[PDB]
Amino acid sequence: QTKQTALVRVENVNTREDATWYVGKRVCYVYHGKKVKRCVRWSKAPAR
Amino acid sequence: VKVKSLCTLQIPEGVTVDVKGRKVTVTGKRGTLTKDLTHLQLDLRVDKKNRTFTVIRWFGSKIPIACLNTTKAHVQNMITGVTKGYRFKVRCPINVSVDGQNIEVRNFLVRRQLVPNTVKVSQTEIVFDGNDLEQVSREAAVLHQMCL
Amino acid sequence: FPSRKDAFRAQRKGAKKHRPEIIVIDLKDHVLGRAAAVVAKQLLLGKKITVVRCEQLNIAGTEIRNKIKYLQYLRKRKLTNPTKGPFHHRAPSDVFVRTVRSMLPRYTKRGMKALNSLVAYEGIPPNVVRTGGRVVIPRAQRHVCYRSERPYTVLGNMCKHVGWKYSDVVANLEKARVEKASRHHEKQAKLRDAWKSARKEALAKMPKHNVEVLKKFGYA
Amino acid sequence: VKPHLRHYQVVGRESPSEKNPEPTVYKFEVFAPNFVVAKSRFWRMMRVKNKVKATHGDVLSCKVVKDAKLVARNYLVDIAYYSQRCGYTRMVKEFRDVSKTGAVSQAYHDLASRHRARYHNIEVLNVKSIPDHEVKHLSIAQYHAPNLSFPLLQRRTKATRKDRAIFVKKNTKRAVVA
Amino acid sequence: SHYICAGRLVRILRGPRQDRVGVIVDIVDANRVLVENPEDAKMWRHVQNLKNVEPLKYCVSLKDALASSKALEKYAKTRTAARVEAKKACAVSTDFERYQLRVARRSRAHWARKVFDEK
RNA sequence: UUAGGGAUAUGUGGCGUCAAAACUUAUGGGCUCAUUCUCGAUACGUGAAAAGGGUGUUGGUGCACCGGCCCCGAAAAUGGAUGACGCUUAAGCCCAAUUAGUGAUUGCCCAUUAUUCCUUUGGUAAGGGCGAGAAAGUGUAGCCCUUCCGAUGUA
RNA sequence: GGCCAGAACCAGCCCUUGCAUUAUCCUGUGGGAAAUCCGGCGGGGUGCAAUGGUGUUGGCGA
RNA sequence: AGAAAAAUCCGUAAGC
RNA sequence: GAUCCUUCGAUGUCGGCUCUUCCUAACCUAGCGGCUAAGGGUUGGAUUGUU
RNA sequence: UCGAAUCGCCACCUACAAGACUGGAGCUUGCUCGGCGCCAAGUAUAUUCAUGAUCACAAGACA
Ligand SMILES: [Mg+2]
Ligand SMILES: [Mg+2]
Ligand SMILES: [Mg+2]
Ligand SMILES: [Mg+2]
Ligand SMILES: [Mg+2]
Ligand code: NA
Repeated sequence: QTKQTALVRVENVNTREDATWYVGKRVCYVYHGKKVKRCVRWSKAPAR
Repeated sequence: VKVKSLCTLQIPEGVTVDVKGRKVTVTGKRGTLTKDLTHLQLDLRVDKKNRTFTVIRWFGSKIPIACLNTTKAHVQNMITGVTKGYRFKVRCPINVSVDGQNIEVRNFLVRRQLVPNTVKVSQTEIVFDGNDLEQVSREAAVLHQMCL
Repeated sequence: FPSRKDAFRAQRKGAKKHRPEIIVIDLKDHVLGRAAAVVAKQLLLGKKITVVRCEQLNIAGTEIRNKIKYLQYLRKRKLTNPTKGPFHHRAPSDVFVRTVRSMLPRYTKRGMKALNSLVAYEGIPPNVVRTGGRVVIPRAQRHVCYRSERPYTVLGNMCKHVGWKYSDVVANLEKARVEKASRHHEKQAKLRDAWKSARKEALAKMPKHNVEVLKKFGYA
Repeated sequence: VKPHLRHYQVVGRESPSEKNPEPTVYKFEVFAPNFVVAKSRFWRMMRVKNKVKATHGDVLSCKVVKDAKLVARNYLVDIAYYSQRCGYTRMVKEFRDVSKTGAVSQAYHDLASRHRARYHNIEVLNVKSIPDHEVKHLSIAQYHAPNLSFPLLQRRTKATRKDRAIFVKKNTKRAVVA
Repeated sequence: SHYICAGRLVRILRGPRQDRVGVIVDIVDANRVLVENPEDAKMWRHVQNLKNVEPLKYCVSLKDALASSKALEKYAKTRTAARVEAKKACAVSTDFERYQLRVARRSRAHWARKVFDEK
């Protein structure tokens, strides 16, 4: 394998014409850790 | 590959044939006979007014053609069995006891065999009476094989 | 069975009862190998799956051919110590699980997790009966996969003839379950008819342009 | 699908020389994938029959022949193939198509399936459309009856590619996964 | 079941001419037929595979015979044509139209609830 | 056929799961059912002969022969091998396509290969100069700048 | 903080009908009702071209 | 976080 | 027999005794009309280092 | 302790069987006659939303 590129399967997208619509979009992958580290709005909005 | 292959039969008055899901039920004076044909994949059709029974095969090789004739023969045997019935005869010291539904044979040259309910056996030289040919032939062959 | 610590944590937190997303597949009249391949790929993609009615899967050919195949499989055992050798499971659910396991990468933690994400039953058990509608796999069904003239075999009969003492038990349980469900569905017919009639009657009372839009889009 | 062969006409000659100042011109019909293969078959036939090699020859024209209007006809294809331990074999078969090219493509697929014969071992002698009363085989004769009709059974009808699903509800059209 | 015969009306399943109606004008072979329809501009005479058609319940017995039979009107009236037109409408739709359909369905559901409670 | 790295596209081989690719494509044609080593199924290479039969065809004519697939001929020593599972409206065999009789052009997957971009190093090297910067110079922390080509390797 | 992100613009690079041939062809006017098919007469779909920059808006950092 | 469990009392996915 | 691929800073050599397992082209036992069948059996002594 | 990833729900799905099979007839044997849910408890007359300042785990939940 070459780890610098990943393969993603999206629900209800089942054709190459469909997958062409999504080129350029942004993807996230949320997870969690063990301790609380810094975030984007750490100082303003301490509820994050 | 012939497109359509056909075989037809006529039905006597007083006897009815009903087909549904490759299930055949022939009703006559004597009683009702049921046959199973789900392993065939054929097209069975009945027209009461014309009193005709037909079986079709669409886009068939030699094997389906060969099966059509056997289907017609089986239906014919069923209608004959429900119309008049069958009566086989067997005759062979050996002492054979008809009893009721149990056949006992002793002093040959004790063997016991159970006679199915649908067949009624009596001794005149025994007499086998059934509504279908397969059961009567099977009983006669069983008795012959036992007495051998 | 949950531990007393787990129960105490649940009670202290106070959260409500939780069930994860599970797909239940009714495997009656499916082709064994095609169903196994599809299910294995979905397990690797990360789904939780429960399969029921594993005793009515199908294989192609005659029962005698498939039984001889199984006996050939059963003939393999480690001669020096058979308690280490291959273990030959006779139940249909174990047969299905072994087929899927052979289609997975079983000696890796990822493949082990995938295989543990699967549950298999015979018939439909009470803890599965009332969880929602069952699904099918249309690309692995017999009536579209096999030509009708050829013979086939049902997994339950072959497994009964190689072992598997619980065929009659499963048959009785299935008959009772279907009877209970038939009684329940014979009930509620009045309620279903009442809802259908109310749906038909509401058209006369809703606004006319809304009715027009419904008719245009085919929901009329 | 459309047929995988084309109908070509190659016209050729030997290059004029002092011994042969006015050579003969020949016309050749061949069913080929493209015109390079058409020319190759032309020169093979010319060498094998008239003792003329491609290196001292001229190709005057190659063109592709147009076909007739779409009508269901019966075609007679006269064909010959080679296989070892059998020698050359010549056979005549009747097909049922909408054009000469279609009939010949059918013949090629049939020969490949039934005798393991390949394109460079097959040769086509004649193809023509015959009237419906000259058919000598029932399997082809049954298609021009006046009351021909049949139903469609064992239909394995699938879904549009955009609507295919992996899991669907048991007695419903609702897709669960995909 | 509906038979395949000359003059039978069929619907196309897949391909560039899908969900269109034509008439069978010649049976080439067990697998192929010729289809034409004077009314539709895209349905000139062509070859279709029998895996790509669905027979209907109308069989004319060309333009004059079709017009006399009036099978096109009956097909327009039946429920399959309605479903096909509704599918095309749903395919070509905007956000505003989807909103309108949503409010219409919600209105119907509310009035069904009220009627059920009343009864 | 090989300097250290990206992107694009290919070769051999493939596209049911293992395992990237037809989420099991086609709006292509035929053939085949194989009951205990045995239906088939990637050459090199690792499964077989005379003779005999079933299902689809071909010369001849007023029955004989003669090919495709399958079966018999076909018997060993630890339990075992189309790689495994499995597959039969094939996921097998012989042909043929690229989204399908609708109308110009390449279905898609994978290299230390090809094209292109960045950096190093060496030349039978080729040009220019002499607000922080420049040494008339084989070899440095290379006098400075641009350009082109090669780069694996046992004794 | 050129520390991390978003959008915009330049340059470059990757992608995204015409005229020839149109004829074993098209179209009217003995054989097998009609059609498929065979002689007479009259009228007419495939080979080329068309990474580098230059600011701006937030987050974290007192 | 997935039970071959369950869905005044007792007995009836009913009348109960 | 042929060969010379591995092993010459070493892989202990005939027969018997003891003990377990596997094969079939079936001696006995078991079914058929020569075929099927590897499940259970297949001895003890004189001479000879013997096989 | 504990903050965490997951983002449709239902006494209308959660019963069953067959694809040479699909509502009922006729003979002429192939012709004729899931439900809801997506911002007014419901399609109208209304009503609070900022300064959380232009993306950032949805700063919000377990309908
Ligand atoms: Mg090499
Ligand atoms: Mg894959
Ligand atoms: Mg070197
Ligand atoms: Mg060295
Ligand atoms: Mg020697
Ligand atoms: Na392989």
